[PDB]
Amino acid sequence: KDVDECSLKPSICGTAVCKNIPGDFECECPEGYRYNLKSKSCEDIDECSENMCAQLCVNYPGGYTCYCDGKKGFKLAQDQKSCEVVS
Ligand SMILES: [Ca+2]
Ligand SMILES: [Ca+2]
Repeated sequence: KDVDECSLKPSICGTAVCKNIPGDFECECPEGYRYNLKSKSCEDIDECSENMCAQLCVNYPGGYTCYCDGKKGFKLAQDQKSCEVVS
């Protein structure tokens, strides 16, 4: 390893069973679920909190989703990551 694994961010995976890297990580938590040592509980991750979605990030338990219909006010393409407008 290198440095800062499950303590790189305010709350990664409560250093439970996570495999962190210079700029990423893994965990025993479902999917890429995030864990907390404060609560010592397992909870879905914030895949969008990082930098994956566009304007809107409906991050569901496990697999996030990136729509938009916000500032511009449109819709979410068929990619489920990028957003596009529609009339
Ligand atoms: Ca690291
Ligand atoms: Ca999630």
